[PDB]
Amino acid sequence: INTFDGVADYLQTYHKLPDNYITKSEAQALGWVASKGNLCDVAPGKSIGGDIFSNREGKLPGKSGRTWREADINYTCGFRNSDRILYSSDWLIYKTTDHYQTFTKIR
Repeated sequence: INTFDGVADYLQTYHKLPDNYITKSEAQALGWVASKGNLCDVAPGKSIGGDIFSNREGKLPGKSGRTWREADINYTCGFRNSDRILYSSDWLIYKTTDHYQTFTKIR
């Protein structure tokens, strides 16, 4: 489960990310070196997902008590790509395919 549609349904259907996701910190603990693009060598079949996404720029809709999280989409080993899914604690789902510059609602 690593497609935009897959993960969105999943997030709304189950209220968590699918088993293939791990956080950055979690990843570093297993030997992931961002500079080497080695996530698949140290954690086969996993993607970075679940971290808190600051929304400093105020690009995504704010609401007191609403927390945003991100997850990588379409990852297939090597260096991470520019696709991400963004989901709020009240299950609003946005997408970015340009490294968090622009967002469009998907759920």
